[PDB]
Amino acid sequence: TSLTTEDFANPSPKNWQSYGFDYKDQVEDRKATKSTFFVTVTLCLVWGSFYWAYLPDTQFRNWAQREGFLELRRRELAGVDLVSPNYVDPASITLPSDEDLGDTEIII
Amino acid sequence: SAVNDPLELLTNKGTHEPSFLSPIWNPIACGVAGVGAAIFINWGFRKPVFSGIQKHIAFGAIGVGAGAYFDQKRNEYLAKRDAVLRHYIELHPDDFPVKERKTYGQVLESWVPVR
Amino acid sequence: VLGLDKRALWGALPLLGFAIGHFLDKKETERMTMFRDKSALYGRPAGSEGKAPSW
Amino acid sequence: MLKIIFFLLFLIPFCFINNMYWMVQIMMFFISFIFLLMNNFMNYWSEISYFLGCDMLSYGLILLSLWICSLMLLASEMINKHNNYKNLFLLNIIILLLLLILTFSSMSLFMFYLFFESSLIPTLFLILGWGYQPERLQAGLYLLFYTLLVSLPMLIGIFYLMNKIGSMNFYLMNNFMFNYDLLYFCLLCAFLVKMPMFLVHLWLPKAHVEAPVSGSMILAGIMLKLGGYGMLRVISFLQLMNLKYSFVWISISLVGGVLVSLVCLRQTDLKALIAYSSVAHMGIVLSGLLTMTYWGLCGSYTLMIAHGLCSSGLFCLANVSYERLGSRSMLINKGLLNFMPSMTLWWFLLSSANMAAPPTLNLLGEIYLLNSIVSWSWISMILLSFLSFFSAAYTLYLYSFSQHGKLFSGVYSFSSGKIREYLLMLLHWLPLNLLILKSESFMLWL
Amino acid sequence: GASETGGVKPMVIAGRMVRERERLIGMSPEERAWRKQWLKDQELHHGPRKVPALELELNNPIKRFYRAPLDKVCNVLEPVLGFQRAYTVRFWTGKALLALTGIYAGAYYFKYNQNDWTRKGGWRVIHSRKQCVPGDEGYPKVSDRSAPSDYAARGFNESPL
Amino acid sequence: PRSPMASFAESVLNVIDGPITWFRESIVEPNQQKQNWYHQRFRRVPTIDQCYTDDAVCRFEADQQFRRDRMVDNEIVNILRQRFEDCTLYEAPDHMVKCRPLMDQYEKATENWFIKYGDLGGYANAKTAYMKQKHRLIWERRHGPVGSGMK
Repeated sequence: TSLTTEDFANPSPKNWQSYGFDYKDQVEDRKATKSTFFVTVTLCLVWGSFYWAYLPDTQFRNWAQREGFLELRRRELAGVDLVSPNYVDPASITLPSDEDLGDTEIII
Repeated sequence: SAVNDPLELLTNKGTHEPSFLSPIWNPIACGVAGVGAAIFINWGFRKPVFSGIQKHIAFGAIGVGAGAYFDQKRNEYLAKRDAVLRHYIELHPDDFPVKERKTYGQVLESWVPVR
Repeated sequence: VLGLDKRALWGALPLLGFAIGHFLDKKETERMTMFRDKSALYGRPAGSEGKAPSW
Repeated sequence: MLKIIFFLLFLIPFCFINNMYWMVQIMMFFISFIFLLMNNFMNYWSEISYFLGCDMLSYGLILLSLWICSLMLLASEMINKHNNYKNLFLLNIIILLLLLILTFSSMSLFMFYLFFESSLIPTLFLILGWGYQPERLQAGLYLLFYTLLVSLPMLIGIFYLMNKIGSMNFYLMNNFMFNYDLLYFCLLCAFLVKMPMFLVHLWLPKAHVEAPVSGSMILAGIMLKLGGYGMLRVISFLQLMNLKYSFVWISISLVGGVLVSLVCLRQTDLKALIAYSSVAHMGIVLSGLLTMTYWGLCGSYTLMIAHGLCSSGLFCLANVSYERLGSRSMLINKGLLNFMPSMTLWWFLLSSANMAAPPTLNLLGEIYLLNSIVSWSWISMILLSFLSFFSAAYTLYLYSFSQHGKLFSGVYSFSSGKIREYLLMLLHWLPLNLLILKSESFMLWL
Repeated sequence: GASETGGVKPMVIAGRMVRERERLIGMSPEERAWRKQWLKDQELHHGPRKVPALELELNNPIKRFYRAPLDKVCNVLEPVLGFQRAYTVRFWTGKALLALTGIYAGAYYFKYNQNDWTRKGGWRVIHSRKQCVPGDEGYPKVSDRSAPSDYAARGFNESPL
Repeated sequence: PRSPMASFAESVLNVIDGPITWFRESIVEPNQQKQNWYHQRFRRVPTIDQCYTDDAVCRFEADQQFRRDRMVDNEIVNILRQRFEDCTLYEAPDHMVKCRPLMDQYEKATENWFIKYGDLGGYANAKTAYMKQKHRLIWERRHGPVGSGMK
């Protein structure tokens, strides 16, 4: 129409602007906005990230570091190389003698 | 044991416990299928999907009954199948000789150095 | 603050699927009891064993 | 693991009840939260249920899908606004998500393939059903037929592996190393297509430009990863054959990444440019993956997570601009900083992440693939320098050109950005940063 | 319905004359009159009015309370110094208080929860050796760390295990 | 506190330390409860060599054991790096003489680490690592130590 200086200064609580979640039912639009924020933020990001931080040591990475110290002290004291170059002791292994190989390709 | 006897491998012992869904999945699957099939028919005819529940119960009931019957026959077919294999192994002990189980100590296969 | 209504009452049905889903796999773990407290890395010492099995 | 599956299945009926569009995402977001609590996984498989397990590799990819597939519903609010078969649309995503969850949670190689492709058809419906431009046909076939043409031969390669291994389970397969040349090409040329590789990418610019916003999310978000995820499982027993032909793939992807970056600079379409940016980064992912080193493997897993969130994010913004300006061409879209200044912030952060800007999870993965490639051969420093340089050349052109200049002249009046759009952008980017704190979990899958 | 524009029917009013070149080349008498009117309207002879509605529509309940207490000292002092002067005291008494508590939490954390050998995360400190100069205690001072176990102990030497 | 500022420096350190120690002693520590937590111990399990070529549980047993030992061995190197890390910072400017032995410990560990887990890439497992050793030993008796070439 021909709105006045007070129709712009006395906001009519009749029309409404939508928050992008609905365009027909005003209470529906606010209702979806509120619930969507709660789960996405108050639970997934706040509670999720909190719970993540106190998650139990599941990869055994903190546990390793404890071994890396205890295991290092025991073997630094034991006169053994700090990292064993053998997955199993060489003398325990039984090499196939040369005649057994018969030109099998050997790689390093 | 260190032995690889094929007849031992086939022969059952009762240790295995079939899963919970095993004795009920075929009945329950067919039962749901029957009901769901009845749901189309109403939808296809633009009838209320839950109208005429008589047909739903029949299709659901018929589904369960058929599922149980065929499941019963299935196990006989599987039971017979292994019975054939066990009998055939016994008849030709030479073609399925007992083999010894090597361990990685007595083998030298290659490895793949990524570098 | 939630802004939830009676329509979310239907949400119980998906939550029903959760419990049923939880129940089955929990029932599956009770079918997994032949290396339970028997493996070389967690197997109980031979003799004078705990009455209730771990997990 | 069945907790997730049966939750989704019983959410299928929500597609049929009316006025349940918004109650769906909450059930889809809530399940992500529930899934977010059950992280106690390891390198080996865990939580067995009849054939469904999950290790650290599968977990992150599953959780990525639940997040992305949940954002699809936020992004595609226009489907709800015009009741454009919304009920069918919802059922498409719920079905599609289930196929993804099974695909990653499958423990046997045959299953992975069974749900690998099966997810395609729900995507194909998505493009045709809700795409605007007429070309969704001629882009609908490319997506379907490039994939089927190279996936059907993969099916033979899968069956040939039973008769040798005797099983499909991934752990049992790793004990073998195969020497047959063709078998190598029947389990990687099928995934090299979906990555995509530079020379077989011709479907990607067509599918992404034409697909709706939601289809763009999942196509760029999870479909490009199924190729990547598949490789991570099947190079374990192709190590020997991988060494004879890797240099072919590394060169193509590396040179392919550079050449595509120049192609990006000569684009004039937002959707096209973002899609071609996917091929650029996916070239580094594939390159590092085939290096097979510890770094190249962990890094590739990381970057796939990060890139999906970003490229999915950048498709939000193109849709926002396209929704109002009505045209997706760069010439129409100018100076948007002077129409929607609040929006331009999100343009930058998502754009910056795409160019490996810190502290994003994207830079963590990209540092690693770069390490593996360099270790693979010092000659790789040449283009790997070019590719990282040009990977910012088009990103600035994408951001600066669309946000900075003077406003378009012919544009008619349009709405400003809404809260939904801002909330959508936050959920894309904000995890992409906070994930750096707990990269512990989404990195060390080996 | 949800009217984004609030009823007011959006349009473009300024017309051609916004662009400088479109003005220089020529302007009909009506356009010149219209252009003159447009500029005369852009003048505002008052500052923006204070709308009560915004101040609640853009302040969540948590914030309205989280700040409530220190807004009482703004209300107490605002007749003593003027609203500008008093509010500045409200802003700096508050924002500075956060800093003071910020250091103490930081100071606390680096004194007890510093990274140790039983965790990987957390901040890890390796300080150097202070310059010992004449007059300081025991001038011929030497680094007590000799054996390799001394270095990077991370509190491991004093563990019970 | 021979310096003026150092006299002022200590004044602040009293101000920031005083409360936190009181707060730690007044509230946090006194109100807490006594509770003990332990350290995982893993019984050594048979190596991959004892495993048969057809059983998977025994292979799975060793593969996990190999991986756990890898972590312990990955970071026993990390600890040794931090020692040379810390000596260089605690001994400068004269740190070359003192870090030199520590770096010698570090470099040896890396080589032993690289002889064992090296060059396997991802997917390295008990089988692959053990088989590298078998091939390495065969080459050693035939061509002598690596780096000397073949005959």
